[PDB]
This record gives sequence, structure tokens and C-alpha cells, in this order.
Amino acid sequence: DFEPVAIVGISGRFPGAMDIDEFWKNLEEGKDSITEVPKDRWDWREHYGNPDTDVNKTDIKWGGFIDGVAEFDPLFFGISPREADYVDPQQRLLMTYVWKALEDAGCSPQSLSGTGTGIFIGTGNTGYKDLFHRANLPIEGHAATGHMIPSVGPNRMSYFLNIHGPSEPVETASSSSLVAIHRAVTAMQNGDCEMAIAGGVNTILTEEAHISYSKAGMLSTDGRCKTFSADANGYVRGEGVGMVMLKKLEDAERDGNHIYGVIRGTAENHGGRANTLTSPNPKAQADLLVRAYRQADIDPSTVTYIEAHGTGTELGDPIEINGLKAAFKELSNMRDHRCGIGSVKSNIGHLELAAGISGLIKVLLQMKHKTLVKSLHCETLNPYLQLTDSPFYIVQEKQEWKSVTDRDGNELPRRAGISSFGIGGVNAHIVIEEYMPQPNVIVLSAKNKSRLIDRASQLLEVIRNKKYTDQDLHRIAYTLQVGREEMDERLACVAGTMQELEEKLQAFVDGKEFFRGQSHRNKETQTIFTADEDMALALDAWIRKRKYAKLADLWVKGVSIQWNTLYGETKPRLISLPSYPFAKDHYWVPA
Amino acid sequence: DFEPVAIVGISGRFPGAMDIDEFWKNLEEGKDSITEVPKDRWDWREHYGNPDTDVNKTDIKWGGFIDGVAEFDPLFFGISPREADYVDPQQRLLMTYVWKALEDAGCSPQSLSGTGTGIFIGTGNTGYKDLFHRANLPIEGHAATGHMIPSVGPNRMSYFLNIHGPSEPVETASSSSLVAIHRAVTAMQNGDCEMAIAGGVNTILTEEAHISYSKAGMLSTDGRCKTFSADANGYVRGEGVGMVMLKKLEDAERDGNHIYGVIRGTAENHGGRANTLTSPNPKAQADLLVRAYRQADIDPSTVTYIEAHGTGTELGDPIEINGLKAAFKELSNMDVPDHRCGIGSVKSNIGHLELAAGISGLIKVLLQMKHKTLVKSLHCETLNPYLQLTDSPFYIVQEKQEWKSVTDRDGNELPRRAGISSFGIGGVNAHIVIEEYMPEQPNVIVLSAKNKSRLIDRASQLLEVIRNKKYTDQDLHRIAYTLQVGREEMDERLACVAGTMQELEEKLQAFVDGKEETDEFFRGQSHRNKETQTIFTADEDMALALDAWIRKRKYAKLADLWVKGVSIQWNTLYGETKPRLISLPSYPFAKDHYWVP
Repeated sequence: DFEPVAIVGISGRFPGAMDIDEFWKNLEEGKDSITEVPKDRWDWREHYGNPDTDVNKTDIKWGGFIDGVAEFDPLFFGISPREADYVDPQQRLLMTYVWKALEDAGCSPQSLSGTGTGIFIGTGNTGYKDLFHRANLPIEGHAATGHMIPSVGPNRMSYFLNIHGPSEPVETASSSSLVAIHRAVTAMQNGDCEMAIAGGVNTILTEEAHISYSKAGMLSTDGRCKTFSADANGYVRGEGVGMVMLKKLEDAERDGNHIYGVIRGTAENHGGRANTLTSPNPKAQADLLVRAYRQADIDPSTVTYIEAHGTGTELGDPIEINGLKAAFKELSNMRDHRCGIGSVKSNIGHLELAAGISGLIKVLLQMKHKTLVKSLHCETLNPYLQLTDSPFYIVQEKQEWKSVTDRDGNELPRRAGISSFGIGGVNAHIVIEEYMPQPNVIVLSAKNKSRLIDRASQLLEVIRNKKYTDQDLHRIAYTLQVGREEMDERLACVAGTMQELEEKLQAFVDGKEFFRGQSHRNKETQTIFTADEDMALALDAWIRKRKYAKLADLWVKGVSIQWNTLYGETKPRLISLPSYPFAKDHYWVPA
Repeated sequence: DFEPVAIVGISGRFPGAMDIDEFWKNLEEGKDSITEVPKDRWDWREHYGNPDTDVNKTDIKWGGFIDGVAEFDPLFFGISPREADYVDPQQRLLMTYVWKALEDAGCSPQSLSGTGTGIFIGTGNTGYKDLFHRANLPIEGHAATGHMIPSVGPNRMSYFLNIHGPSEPVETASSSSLVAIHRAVTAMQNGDCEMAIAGGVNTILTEEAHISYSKAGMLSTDGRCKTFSADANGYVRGEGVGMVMLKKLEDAERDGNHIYGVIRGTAENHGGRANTLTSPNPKAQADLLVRAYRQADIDPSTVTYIEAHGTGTELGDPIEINGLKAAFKELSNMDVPDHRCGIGSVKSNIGHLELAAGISGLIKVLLQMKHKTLVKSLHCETLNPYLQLTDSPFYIVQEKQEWKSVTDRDGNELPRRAGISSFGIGGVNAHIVIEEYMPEQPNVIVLSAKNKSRLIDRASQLLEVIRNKKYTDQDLHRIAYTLQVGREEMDERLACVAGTMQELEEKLQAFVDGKEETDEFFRGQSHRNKETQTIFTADEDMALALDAWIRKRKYAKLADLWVKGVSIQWNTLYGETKPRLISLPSYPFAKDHYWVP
């Protein structure tokens, strides 16, 4: 009765990682990305002291910060540069990475127009309005939708994409982004929407949260999330953004989507009465997991990895493990298992509002490369874990993520779980299952010449590091033809090999074969082909006779081509390609 | 596959309305509760000017404000008075009225403990943290859960009630509280929870929003939501809190709940691309309504009232009407000829409660069903020429009138059916379909509270509600049973035996008046009579002795035992059919003032 949900597109930026590619690169190398507070945020020395004694002071000087938090391309999203200064980075990073996730999925925006597609994002206030305050800036009308109402974030994207599904901010503290997944998946089951975009955005803009959380005894004086370790003394704060596009497995299998993984079950609850308000409850975390896997209807012995919430607290880490053991014990009862446990927070810190979506993306990447990456700082384990009799073990060293085998001698899809818990007591768990499955015209378009060149370089430098072969050519061509918005500045070339394409892209970037045009400058050429049955026949013949160079020459001028007719009944499967290279223009608090 | 949901308990506080009872009194009188901005908030003269030209100035000086925004009983909820200063009034008002809603329903916290009951509240930052910075108060650890993270509001109450359902803040601007109803009802279908508490809380703590919203052109320079009027020029900001307890109708009828109304269908969408980001979409409002009434599976001609979003904007109101007309037309293209449906807006009475707007609309309708009356919509003596309702089933309720019943094809009256709309400036829309619910001997009346002061308050509340004849002798057992099994058993206890409301009134007054004790009522403290309690529970023979006294109706004796904290199984006092739970005055929390240190 539960319809499985396919993850057909992902995007994200993390500490020490510009994109998903570098994010995986850092996870494979077991890299630590936590640094000291950059001085463009605030000077830590100016607020340094002892939090237990010194007023308005903190000994926390670390954090996981991203790059280009102030960067935005407002004209792309129909916003003026003047109004862009009032727009919260939470909303700017939202729109930017929702779009990237759409392009990664190969979903043309024009296809989304009018659809009942939902948006659910982990977001909230992070201090942008507080920066306006400090600079003694005049209260303007733009502030209302700019940085006073967090729900405008997803709502603004819904307005931009012309989608009619539920459009909501999700704020359950550190569970927010994973609750968004649950909320989104739930919405697709009762028909509140057909497709969904879920994720989280977390930025660290002032020192206030650092000071308060420090005095609350939440943060590590070492500045590291030493999860599962015996040195666990708190967590380190992190920034980031992550998006996923969700489609029903039926539809994704039917529409030619590429799939990162399948969600077999979701679960959300509250810890009820615990020892304190901010104390995790292992009975509740146990019941949570049980509900998730019963919904998924999978046997626990097949679950081979768990992305823990794992913040690196002396008390919480053992509590989370107890919940896992009790859950899997009870699950076996109502019917040699070995299951790994890790935490990406050891790499990039606690992303809080974007914590859950970070763990999910890490898991998806772990499925892609069939590898269980190292969990950091846990060289010596917490003695209170008690993992010997249990199926569980901490991934202290990077290893292959082997598959297990049915009693019918058949291979099994890898299965993982992701947990995300909030200090308020809101818990969330997700169950992910691994998914088991002559020339063409290559087209590229952008808003201007510079962005087009950026697009080319992206595709160029992604062929150069050998991501694809010549069997992926038509999967690339098709995805670029039907899975990209047709913008004004256009570039087309004919290619049969990755070599040929690389040569021609290299030629365009360098400044020299290939076709080049602007859709708005050829409105006269556009009349002579638009709305005519005899022209339609002629175009139909060009496609049949494979006059690719001539077709490409028309397309760059803004002439519509039915790219579908180049292919048979079964279209090439959509493929992951570099998403839009937005302008890195600085937009911040005005003077 | 839609299980209807019953509203079994409500609570609230609105501009010029201390409680739900007074809220209805004002609506029935057509009272306007909008005032100028109170001075303990800010000085409107200090910030006056032309918002189009002057820096940080505004000509909007009105608003809908509630009383006791700073009041709280932190010891009741296990919070130190020191911590209470750091707790956002959003969270304080949340816990207070969530509890009041539970007591209204007759749901005891002991029964609720361990249940997967969810909470969904329209809430967010309202500026309490800003007041800290204005006083240059140092950043402390308490600030984190106190007023930095909105979700702690609902989460704290879930912690306090030991409930394990989803505990979320709902924030979609002016549709938050109604989206909360939708999110809650939705959660009760997929088994995320069995019961739910939905609502909203809205406080106006600084002048910042007044200024910014004014310069955004959102607010009326007359300070009135003149909904449906030709003078419509914006809305007036309002404060308030509203709560509802939701149960599946199946359980509500089985468990003996008293029901305010039934939710037959809900819906939530987004307007998508409109003319501007803050422009409503009549096509989207139409599709929303269609989905809702399809889910309810009711004939449009049976719907006789619509609580409009009705902000009193010049452009929004016609768009809302156009959405309605297109929706009922599309619904009639597929029971009652001569379809005639009323339209009204509580915004005309108390203004736009923003976060708490939707719940204020739901409660207005519930009251209208209770008294079978459509109250007057204010400020619309001259209708907006863009409405054009003549060739449609719709009319504006410009005068108070009886909410008349309608009849099916046979000779049978139908339950009253109404809808509530709530839209956000972000584009989030929500709609809810409500249906009217169609349903000597002595006893022990018991009352408990945290202290002797609250116990006297509890008595005064009950005593007075009797004297204003809200009750008859037909109700005495419903009262008794509700106080026996639908209240938390607290330390300071008062019990008396009564067979009539008169006998009860005289006994409560005897306790209230002085002193004045021959003790024809029973008084005691639970904590001072331990052992005696253990004796009667841990021993099999004393337990049977106690069971005997219940079955023999030894009222005065059980009363003596109960005020000493001895556990009485009140169900043994009744047959298999228990009396239906009844609405009674909820806990009289201490009005202790807590604000920034």
C-alpha cells in the first residue's frame, strides 16, 4: 500500500565541497573540512572568553563554512539587483539549488509548469535580518518578503516554477531536512502532490547562535564532531545546502529518469517525556525505526549500513546505538547480519537545518561507488556503545560496501537507513534501497554568452576526467535536448564520439565546426519556420535524412526542433550532467 | 479513503475576548475590537509619519491586541520563573491554550501520556528576541530553547504531555493555522498519529512588522479590515491564540466526546505563478476548493456558509469571490434547488491574526453552528462593485440572521455545512469543510488544582457558569463524570455531593464565600495522606472494600477518601453507558507577569 519513491535528482554545496563531485571526493579521502570562523563572518578573537563565566563570550572558534554564501544570480530568477540585497541567503541558496537538482534530474522547467509539484525545505532564520539591524538600516517594504518570513523561500521558488503542490518550510531543528523528506514522501502518497523537491539550507551569519549554543553546552571545545569516539564532548556547527527531486518509482521507471535510490519507508515521531527537554529518548528512537522498516517491509538482516544522526555527544551517541540495537532486535522477533554505522558530521560538522539531507546524499554517494567511507575521529571507541553481540560495527576504516545474498542465491540491492534527531525531540528515519536497472546533435544554452561558455567548460572538464564513454553519447545528447531549458544564447555541434565532442567544445571555449546563435536575434528566421504544415514536413524530412548540421544551424537561431523524433519507441535514459553555472555575483547587506 | 475528523475541544483568546465565551458574545453583538496600539508595546506617535517618504515611520497606529501576552504559570509546566523570562510568549501562549483545549475536550493528561498524539501549531518569531537586544541583555544558554528556535514551542508541549506524535511548527504566513488543521487531519489518516492538537499563535511585540508591512502596502490606513466593502484598502494586524483537539469521528462517538463539528475534507496548494509574488490566483483558489469538496463528497448546494480569508484588500476580495463562483460552478457540473450561501469574515471583527488567522475563522464557524446563527460581517454596508453576487448562490452576511437548516430531496433536514478559507502572501492556500454534528440521583462533584488559590479560582469559574444558567439538572451527571475522568487529579482538592445544580451552587458558594465551613463539602491535600493511598491500592482486601462503597453509592465517604488522594474508579459508579463529556471552564492559570530581564 506504500508506493516507493525514486530519488531522480540531487544537488548540494558543503564545507570544503563546491559540488556533489567534490563532496564525494572529500568523503573518499576521509577529509576534515572544519576550519576556524572566517573573518568575513566575524572575528572570533573579538568574542573569545569562557562561556561559563564571561558575558557574551565563547571558546568556540570553529565551524564548517561553505563558499559563496553571498552569491546569487537574481536576473535568472526574475529579481532585481536592488531587491536581491534584501533577499535572505537562505532563500537565494534555496532557489539556486532547487534548480540544480532539477537539471541534474534532467527535468525541463517548462515541463514543470502547471504541475502539482510540492516543495519542502528545512529552513528558518539564521541572522540576515539581524545584520540589517546592526548596520542600523532603514526598515523597508522589501524586508517583509525579503528576510522576515522564512516560508517565502520555498514559496518564491513555487511562484517561479509555476507549481501548485504544497510549498512549505520545515523546521524541527536538526531533524528539519529529513522531516522534509518524510513530509514530501507522505504528500506523494495522499495526492497532495505528484512530484516533490525536498532538502535543507543552513547558514551561519552571526556569532549569536555560537555563543548561546556554547553556553547551552551543545558545542565541542575541540571544534570537531568526534562521533562514536571516547573523546565525544559535543558537536561543531556547519553550513550547507542539499536538494533532492522525488518521483514515484513507477513514474521514474516509466519516464526514463536516472535513479540514485529508492525510499522504501519513512518515519517521524517525538520523544515525548525524556530526562530533559533536550535529552534523546532511546525507546522512542527504537519505536521510530521499527515503524520505518515495517512500512518498508524488509528484513533487518539485509540492512547493511546506517547513517547515524551521530553528533558526537558523550551521552547521545550511546543512546542512539541502544535505539538501533533494540529496534533491530524487535524487528527480528516479529518475524549473520553485519551492519555498518557512520556519520558525515565527522567530515563536515553538524549542518543542523541541513543535517539530514547531508546524511542522505552521503548514503546515495556511498551506493553509487559501492563504498563505505571512513567515519572520522573514532580511532578509540566510546566504551558505552557495546557493539560486540550486536550486528553493528563502526566504520573506522574505508571499505568496499559488499552486497548480501538471498537464500535463493540471488544478489540483494544495498539497503541503508538515515537517522536525524532534533533537540526538541523530533525524530526522523529514512530507509533507502539501491536501485537495480552513429552521430547526434549536442546542444547547450544559457542566459548570456559568459554563462554559455561556463556551460561548455563544465561539460568539457567533465569529459576530460573520464566520466563517460561513447555509449553515453546519446544519453547526453537526449538529456541536453529535452532535459534543459532552451535559453537565448545557444551552442550546437554534431558529434559521434566523446573525442569528437571534446574537440569541438575545446574549439568553442578557446575562441575559434560548431554552430553559434541567439534566439532573439533571429525572429525573422523564426517566422519562416513557425506554424506551417509544409515547413513541418521539411523539418520532418531533415530529421529522417539525418541532416544534423542543418538542424543544429536552425536550432541556435531559436527554431523549435522536435528532438524526440530522432529516437525510437524507447528513449535513451536521462543522465546526470553539470547544472547551470549561475553568476557568482555578490549580494549582501546594503549601505 | 477519508476518515472524517471530529473537533472535540476548543480554546482561544482574541482581541477584546478573554475566552471563547466572550468571543461569541462580541461576534453576536457585531463588536469591533480594534484599538490603537497599546503604549506598553510601543508609542505610535514616536513612529508616526508617511511610510512612502519617511525613514522607519508609518501612519498605521491601530491593531488587534490581546490581554496578558506576558502572563504565564511556569511552575505548572515544570519551568523555573528564571527560565520563564527567556521563554517566548509564542511558546507560553501555546502551552497554556493547548492545555485549555484538552480540558475543554475532557481529555485527561494521564490518558494522553504515551499516546502518539501529534501537535501542529501556526507559529514563528514575533520579535521577543529583538526585545532582548534592545535592552542589551547578554546572550545566555537559555536563549537557545527559549526564543531562538520556534519548533521548541510545540516540542516543549509534546515533552510535557509525553506524546509521541509529530510535533511541528506550521509556518506558511497567513494560512499557517489552517494549513496546520490540514497537516493534522492528513497525519491522522496515514497513522502518523491517532489524535492531534492543531492551532495558531500570533503576537505583535515590536513595531518593526507594522512599519515594514505598511511600506509594503499591506495594511489599511483606516485600521479596519473592511472586507467585501468598496472602501477596502488593506488589513489591520491582530493578536491571538486558537486551539482545537481532533479525534477520528469513530472514536469520538464511541468514547463519549462532545463534538463541535466534523471535518469532512481539507486541501492545501500553492498559487504558482501569479501577476506578482503576493498576488492571489483565482484559478488556484478554485482548484483548491474543488479538491476539498470532492473529498468531502457533498453537494455544493448544501453548503450554506463560507468563512472567507477576507483580508479587506481592494484586489484580493473580488479574486476570492471569483475563486468561489468558479469552484461551485465546476462542482455543480458534477440535491437542493435555490442554492443560497452566505459569506463572511471574522477579520471584520478582530482583524487579521496572520499566524492565527485560519484558526480564528474555524472557531467563528464552530460558534455559529453551536448557536445556529450567521453573525454580521462588519464595515460592508456598501459592497465592492467587483463582487457581483446577484446571479450566484452567494450573498454577504451584512446583518445577523438565523443560520437556517436545509432539506434533502426527501422531507429531511440536513446538517449545516460550511467552509473556511485561508491564504498566505507567499501563495500557500488552504480550505476546510466543516459539517454540523447531529447527535433524580446524587453524584460527587470533584475539583483539584495546584494550590489553594487556583482551587478557589476553579470553584469561582464553575460557580459562575452555573449562575448564568448555561446548565440544567439534565447536565449534572455529565458535569460530574467530566470532572471525575476528564481532569488531572491535582494536589489541592475539593469535593461535595449534589443532586441538583442548585444544591451544587449553594455548596460551591459555601466554599467560595469564606471559609464558611461545617464542611458540607470536602477539603484535602493529596501529598499529606500517603500510606492511606498505598493501603487502598496495594492491598487486595481494602481494594474490595473500596469497590463496595462505590457500588453502594456511599457518596460522602468516597468524597472524603478522594480529597485525601485515594484513587477512585469512578466508572464503577455508572452503567455501561457513561454520560457524554461536557465543556467546562478550563484551568485558571496564574496571571504572573514574565518578560525580558
